[PDB]
Amino acid sequence: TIFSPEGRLYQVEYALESISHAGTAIGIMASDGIVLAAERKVTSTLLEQDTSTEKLYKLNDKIAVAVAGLTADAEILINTARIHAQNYLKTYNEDIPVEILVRRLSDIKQGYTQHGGLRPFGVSFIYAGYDDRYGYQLYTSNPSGNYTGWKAISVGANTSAAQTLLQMDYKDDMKVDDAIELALKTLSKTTDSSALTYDRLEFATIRKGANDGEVYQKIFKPQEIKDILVKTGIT
Amino acid sequence: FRNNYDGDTVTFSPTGRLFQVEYALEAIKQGSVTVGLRSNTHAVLVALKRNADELSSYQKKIIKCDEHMGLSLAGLAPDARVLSNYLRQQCNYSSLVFNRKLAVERAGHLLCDKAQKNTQSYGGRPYGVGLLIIGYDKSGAHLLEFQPSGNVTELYGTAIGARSQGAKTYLERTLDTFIKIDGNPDELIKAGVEAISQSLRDESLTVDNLSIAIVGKDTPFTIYDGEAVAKYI
Amino acid sequence: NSVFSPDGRNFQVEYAVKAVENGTTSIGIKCNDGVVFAVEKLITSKLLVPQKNVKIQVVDRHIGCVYSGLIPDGRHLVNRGREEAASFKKLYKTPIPIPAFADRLGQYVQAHTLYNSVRPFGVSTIFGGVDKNGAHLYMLEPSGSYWGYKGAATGKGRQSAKAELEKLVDHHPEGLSAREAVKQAAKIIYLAHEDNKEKDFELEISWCSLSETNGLHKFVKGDLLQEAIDFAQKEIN
Amino acid sequence: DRGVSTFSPEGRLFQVEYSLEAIKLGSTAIGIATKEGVVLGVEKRATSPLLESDSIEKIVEIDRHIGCAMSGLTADARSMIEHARTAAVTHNLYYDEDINVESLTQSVCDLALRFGERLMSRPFGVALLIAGHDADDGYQLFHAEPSGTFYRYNAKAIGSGSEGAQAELLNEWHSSLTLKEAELLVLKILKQVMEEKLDENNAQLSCITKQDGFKIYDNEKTAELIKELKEKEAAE
Amino acid sequence: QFNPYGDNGGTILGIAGEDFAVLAGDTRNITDYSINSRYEPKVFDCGDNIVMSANGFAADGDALVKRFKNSVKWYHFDHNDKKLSINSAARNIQHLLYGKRFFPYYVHTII
Amino acid sequence: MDIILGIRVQDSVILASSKAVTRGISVLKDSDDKTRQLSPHTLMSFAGEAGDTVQFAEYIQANIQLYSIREDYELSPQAVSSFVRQELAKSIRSRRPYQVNVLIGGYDKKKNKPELYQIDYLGTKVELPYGAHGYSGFYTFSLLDHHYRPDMTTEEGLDLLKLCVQELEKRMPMDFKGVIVKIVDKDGIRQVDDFQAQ
Amino acid sequence: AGYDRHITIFSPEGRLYQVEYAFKATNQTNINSLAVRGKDCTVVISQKKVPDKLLDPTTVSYIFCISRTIGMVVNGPIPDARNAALRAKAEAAEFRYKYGYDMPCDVLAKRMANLSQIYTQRAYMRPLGVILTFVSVDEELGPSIYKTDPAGYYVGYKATATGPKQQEITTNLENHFKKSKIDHINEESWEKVVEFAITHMIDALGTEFSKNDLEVGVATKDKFFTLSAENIEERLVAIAEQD
Amino acid sequence: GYDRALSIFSPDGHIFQVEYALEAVKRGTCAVGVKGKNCVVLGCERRSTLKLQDTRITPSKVSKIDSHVVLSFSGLNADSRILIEKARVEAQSHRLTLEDPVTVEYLTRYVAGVQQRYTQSGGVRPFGVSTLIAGFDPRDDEPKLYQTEPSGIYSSWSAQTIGRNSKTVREFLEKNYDRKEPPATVEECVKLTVRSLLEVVQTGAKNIEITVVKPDSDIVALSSEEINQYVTQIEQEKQEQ
Amino acid sequence: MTDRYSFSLTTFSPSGKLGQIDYALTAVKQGVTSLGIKATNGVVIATEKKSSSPLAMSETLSKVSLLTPDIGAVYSGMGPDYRVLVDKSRKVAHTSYKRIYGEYPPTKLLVSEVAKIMQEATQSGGVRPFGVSLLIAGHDEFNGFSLYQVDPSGSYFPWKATAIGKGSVAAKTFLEKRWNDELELEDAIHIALLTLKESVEGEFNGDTIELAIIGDENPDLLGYTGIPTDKGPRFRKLTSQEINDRLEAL
Repeated sequence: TIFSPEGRLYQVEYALESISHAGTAIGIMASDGIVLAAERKVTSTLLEQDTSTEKLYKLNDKIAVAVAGLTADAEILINTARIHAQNYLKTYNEDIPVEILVRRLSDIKQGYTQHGGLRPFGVSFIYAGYDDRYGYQLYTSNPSGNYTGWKAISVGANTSAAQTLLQMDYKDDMKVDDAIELALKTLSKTTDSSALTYDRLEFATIRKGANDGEVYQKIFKPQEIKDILVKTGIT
Repeated sequence: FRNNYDGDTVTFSPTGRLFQVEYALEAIKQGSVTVGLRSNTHAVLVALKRNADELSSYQKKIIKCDEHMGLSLAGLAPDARVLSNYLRQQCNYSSLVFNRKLAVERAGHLLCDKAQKNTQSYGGRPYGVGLLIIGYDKSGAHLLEFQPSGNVTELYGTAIGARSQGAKTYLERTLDTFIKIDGNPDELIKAGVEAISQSLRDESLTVDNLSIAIVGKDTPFTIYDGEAVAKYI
Repeated sequence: NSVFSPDGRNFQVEYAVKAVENGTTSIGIKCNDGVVFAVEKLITSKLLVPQKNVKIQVVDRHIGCVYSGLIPDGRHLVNRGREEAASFKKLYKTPIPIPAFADRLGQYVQAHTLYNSVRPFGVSTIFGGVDKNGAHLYMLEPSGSYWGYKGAATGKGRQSAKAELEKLVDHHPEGLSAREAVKQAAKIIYLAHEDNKEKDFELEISWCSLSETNGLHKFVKGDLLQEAIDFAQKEIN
Repeated sequence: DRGVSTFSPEGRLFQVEYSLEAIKLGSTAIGIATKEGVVLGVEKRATSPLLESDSIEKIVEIDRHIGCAMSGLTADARSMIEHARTAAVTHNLYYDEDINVESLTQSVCDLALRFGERLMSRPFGVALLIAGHDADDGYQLFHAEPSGTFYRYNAKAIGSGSEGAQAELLNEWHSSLTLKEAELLVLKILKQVMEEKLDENNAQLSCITKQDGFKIYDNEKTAELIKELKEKEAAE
Repeated sequence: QFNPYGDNGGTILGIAGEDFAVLAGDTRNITDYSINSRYEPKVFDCGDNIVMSANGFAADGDALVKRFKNSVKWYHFDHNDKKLSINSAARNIQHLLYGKRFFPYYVHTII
Repeated sequence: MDIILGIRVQDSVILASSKAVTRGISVLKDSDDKTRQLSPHTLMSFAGEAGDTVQFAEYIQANIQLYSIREDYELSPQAVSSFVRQELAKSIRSRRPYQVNVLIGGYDKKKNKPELYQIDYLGTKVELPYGAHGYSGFYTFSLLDHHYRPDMTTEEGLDLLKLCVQELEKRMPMDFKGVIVKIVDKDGIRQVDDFQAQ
Repeated sequence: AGYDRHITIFSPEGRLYQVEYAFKATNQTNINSLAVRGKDCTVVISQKKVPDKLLDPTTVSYIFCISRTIGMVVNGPIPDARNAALRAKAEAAEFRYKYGYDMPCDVLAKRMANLSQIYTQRAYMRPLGVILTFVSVDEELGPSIYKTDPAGYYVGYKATATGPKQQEITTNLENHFKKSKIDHINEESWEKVVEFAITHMIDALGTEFSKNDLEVGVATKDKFFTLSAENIEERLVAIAEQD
Repeated sequence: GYDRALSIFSPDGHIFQVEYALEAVKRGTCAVGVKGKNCVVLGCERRSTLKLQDTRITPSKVSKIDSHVVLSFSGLNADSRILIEKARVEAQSHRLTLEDPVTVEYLTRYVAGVQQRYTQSGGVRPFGVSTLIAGFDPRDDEPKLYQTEPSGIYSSWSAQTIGRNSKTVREFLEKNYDRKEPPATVEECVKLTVRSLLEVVQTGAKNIEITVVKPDSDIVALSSEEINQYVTQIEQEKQEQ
Repeated sequence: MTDRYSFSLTTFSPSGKLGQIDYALTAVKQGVTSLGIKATNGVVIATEKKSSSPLAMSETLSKVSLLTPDIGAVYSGMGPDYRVLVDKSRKVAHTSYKRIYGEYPPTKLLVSEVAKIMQEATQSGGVRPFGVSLLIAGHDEFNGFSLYQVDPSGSYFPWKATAIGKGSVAAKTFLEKRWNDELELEDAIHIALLTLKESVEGEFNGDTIELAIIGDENPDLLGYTGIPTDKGPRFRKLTSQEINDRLEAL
């Protein structure tokens, strides 16, 4: 929470540095939904993937996050984001607008940036959500308290490579299935592993509930990632 | 041995010294001279005031604390305001609660204890002012010397600040004369004024130069400035 | 302060000790039904009012306290000893026993050696008195360490004073009388003044004896003070 | 590099000494006390021609009988002025009378001490000239430093040009100066020390009189005193 | 239940002349039907040429006179020994009394 | 005591509020507006205890206006009413509750429906075709039970109110000095200031 | 002046120097203690050194009666020893008030261990330079010895020793139980357990003791007490007419 | 309670933390305010390191404080939110207690007051933000423009700019803005604002934005096309030999 | 008195490391090896009882602790740090869960809470992180059997089998070879006993090994009969006698 002679924030810059070594997460926004995809940090055969969750978190029923950084620091923030969503719903009898939940979390982060002598959270979030004001939304927040909206974005390891590739293949009139495909391809080329297998991935979508007129959150099961990995020509 | 041991008041040097306290003591040396002396019927403060400019005021150095007590300062003046204020309250408490004028000695002990806490706290600082305390109570006239280290001593006479040693030498030799000046206010002030002069490379002490205070048997603490001190030059 | 050095010692305490060793010399002597206390008061200037800068301090009515080092630190400690005695009396009715009073001071002083935000006390305190079961003498160091003593000395001339005390202990196994310890204390202070004599000094003695003060703390004034000054002036010429 | 309320081996408080260096970097303020009133004048020192000189507020009212000029980090003076205004208004509420000038100054100086319960992290980076009138001690001028010390002065200058200005105030000040003379002198000494050429937009005058209180002089009235100083200092 | 108030009787009288004023009171102090004292003064010189009397519940009166005498003492300290004018005393006494608006001094006071 | 009426027609909501302010023996004012605009399409009327009434309304008004400027967006009438309810529900268990009953009439632009919420000082909320607070409801509810139709125009809504007011001028003990009438529709909020001698 | 030398943060090797230095402090008094269990008693012995002739020997002790049933011997400087003593007395009195039975030896050990753990983790508190040995005849467990250190560690013991010459005493005791095949002193009177304890202290240290060189505490069912010099002398006379 | 003093004096009499906050402002994207005869115009720029952004949902640099006053900034974005919230609360509070919306000056004095307090509080760093605050006083037609910096200083400006390369644009504005004749129309006021931004931005593309404030809560944000009309007109008009 | 250091003692370095967390992990490396293996009808957690002198009583030291009737924990690193985490864990299982829902928390959620306690020591002022890694084995009705590792940073992850401390590298490899998803509980115990044999130097018996299981319900460990709707704790410490019996057929 001190300034450098240049006017940068030491602990912030170093926290971003910390994040740059974490498993990659990508968010892609479509006309009819949103994809979230994340890669697990150098895993093992004995690590459970069934009862496992480390990068993809449900905030309420209309909003999910992808985590790059310190898992434990993120759980702290996820918990208060969940509580903040419920206060808003209790107060107004309406689900929280995506931007409002995001502004709040970023404000918390900003606090550790300006006062108290405590280290910032070593976490960056990609937010995927839907509300009836703006439709599908994709946001990013980092330890500096800064947030911005995206059509497609990445956090963690190899963001430069990942961002180059997304810029190359993304187009405004994409469907969700193309976005799912783009997500896996972009992770395929930015991995630090041999090849992309199912047990190294977390995957989520926010679609328009197939047939209903309602909004659905799907956190893919191991087998579902394994299956989606076949069609796309990666097996 | 002098290095990383003057950071705060909460740290002893390997010698056993407290440097922040010693440095506070140093602000006294750089302060304008003041003299205290007493007989058996009266006690007197003479303070030479110092100006910033020829256009400026000669900053007031004597503070009344009760009808029977008061003091003169050398060093950080704001610190003399905190401490005399505390002394005013303590004198006041003694009156309201016990209908009792506060003994000069108790005032000494109280000031000592207040300064002491600031030589042991973290993030605080020692006081940077010396104080000469005179009073007339149930045991007669008294002079006290307060040091920011928290050491207070009772004396017949003394001086503090810039070149105090001149006046302190004179008073050491004049001892048996001034102590006998009983029931004769003006001669005790004169003995004080001639004491403060042994410490002046400055000059002829003028009308705005001088500040005098007296307390005694039937004299409430009163401060004389300018006009009223002209007859002592 | 909350810092052990690699040898297991506390360097801030160790430095506080230096401030004590730098101080005026003071003593305590246990006698058969009481305790006597004495101190050396340096006459900085002739302008000091004689007999008017009292150093020895009373706690409750039965405990005497004397110290060497930073005088304000000693005063701070006595104030706390006073609150501590009062609190014991309020609750338990009986006046605070000396062993009990010693641990109260002990624990407080020790607490100022636990935290980096506080400094230790720059005094060694010699204190004691007469309680429900006899006379007690104690000395307390900046570390919070204290023990019972037959005789105690601290300050600049502690070594010569301790030497004198050891001689008294070894040559009076039967015990010393309060009246005698009073004179003896005067001797020892004068003898101890040898190690701090680039300045003239004033002697101050107090005592607490069952037969001489009914077990109350009292200053030695007047004739009895002079008799001791005379006895001491004699055995140095 | 160890503490905020730390003493140097000379016995000065580091932070207090450095705050004074900040004041020397500030724009000049000058005060002159007479038996007809007290004059306060300031150097606006606009950082650009686009800065609207009128929005530069370095002379402020405290009460009808008390005004004040600042020099240094002027943003720090806001809470000082606010505290001075409160202290003066409060005194009138409790006592049905005007606060004495010294008392108000002492109050401001009490606030200054509260750095290091001491809720303030550093000393103020600003000095104040406090001028006013009261029944007992007449027209008065005070210099209030961020140390908590204050000084009464017949005349005083603070800011970047204070060293030169004070010597000039020494030669020029006498116990018989009229109000009109004093106004001219402030303008003159300001003209000397100002890095720019003194006109009605980069300098400002004000005074306090018993009869009319604290008035800030508007530009039109100041320009006249300029177009009179130049003429008085042409014949000689 | 404890009643924190009592009534000590008394009667006080102030008259202003052209260049003088008087404040008088009886010296009798009472509880119910008893005389506590035949001579207990209740008109006081408070310094600065001000006389004061706070009559009613004598405990409250004594407290108030004390606090005003002290007020005068501190006015001298804080305001370079200035004489406290009579209008200024009055206003100050308003604030003393009103500070206890919700647990009042049961006195009628005249200066 | 004071009349606070609300009627929800097909394309608007109409609020009617008495103009009298009476303390003790005196009618002090005969032109009081017992209403605060919360947002361009949401209006609140209030009655209850003397001080509490305006302080609460103005406090709610400040809060909604703040939300508006922060999000550059107008909250729905349902969201505003839930905010107001929770405030009152918190208030009722505090040291000194707000003794204020409210009606909230708003036009929901997203749904294109008018809405009327009735909320009492306890934080008891309900949505209704017509509503009232205090004694006046003891006359109007049954009257509107009879004469009200869900598909009425705004003009019919005003004639329905005329009946409500007329009945209250016949049977209520106190002189409430007529009503101010306000309409909340797709175009916002306007005042029909000409109802008293119509 | 690296910070990991002065406060209780980790060093690069995952160490806490302040704690290590606190262990060093425990030997400052140059005293050894040992504890052994009898059939139905528990004994603690500690050396007693009174160098200064001016001291009153009766006040120089490192054994503490924590409660009716629990004793404690400390290895370390006296200020820290007494701080730990006062706290344990408070803790034991509180426990009895809150829970209606006497605090067991091991529970107080654990409680003190946890307190020390805190100083191990929080920067503003230094550890205490002490090792505390707690002894009792526990109403559920029987003879008990539980020992805590500046790291916050504690464990129960068959027997134990503490001080500069700890290792010598420990191995001496290990060798005794190695041979005897049991985990206590098979002796019915506590006097003989004390006699055992002193005998093995003499052997491991290669020193004869007089009555003023030792300090003895005994725990029995429903009492812990310390021995007087004359009690100890009687114990010393008996070991002479045998060993 | 962490109250360790971060903003302190250096021997030369500077507060380095405040000083470095200004460096973060200089790092921040450019902002410009210029006030005409009957309007005040604000203008900003957008950075380039990423451009796969969503335009609809990303926070714009001009914020309404009340319906008649706006605030723009250069510096730390996260820091500026905190000032904007606090300013918005104060604007509502002023309405509630005074029954009048804030004067532009009052809102400026408040925000500057907040920035100041953060320069002298234990355990807090100054705002890495400098602001321009513009609008109209209720029931008044005289246009208002003010700037605040991290220290807490504030003043009114005929025209001003802050942020990166503000040196260059303040150069421009000093040559071009005439006190005697302010840009008498909204159109010719936006003209001077675009010209001043053109020196730093590169293209009038997805980077330059404008907001016009007129009296009585009349605040309209421009669209890409309406800006492109000013962009196309000047580049080819002011190139001739 | 009072607390001074109100700032984080764990900060980010220019390389993005959090030093104190690394150093805590280094402390965990020195620690005695401990392990856990998940079966189809059980979980086993096991460690070595490294005695300091044969005079110490090994049984009095708790290295494997019951957290709830269905949840256990073991650790590697600093013993006293573990011991206070066990106390806070047990208490939070009550204050944050049982006193609210009248049932003990599911494994993942208690693990989550411990992880919270450890994260806080990573960010609060005046504290250092805990110098332990924990393995928490448990059962709950809706998730069945699970095993988790919690590290000094507060990070946690589920494992089929794993090891921490000294011989972790070699032991992880040993487990990888031997673990299939069809193992009965008795097989996992036997595999655990084999794995722990590599790490130990001195004696290797039932008095130097601590081993607990999360298996079937133990009705005879309940304390009372008459409410058929609970049949007792799933956590069980194996006795010294039971460990030795399985060693003879090793």
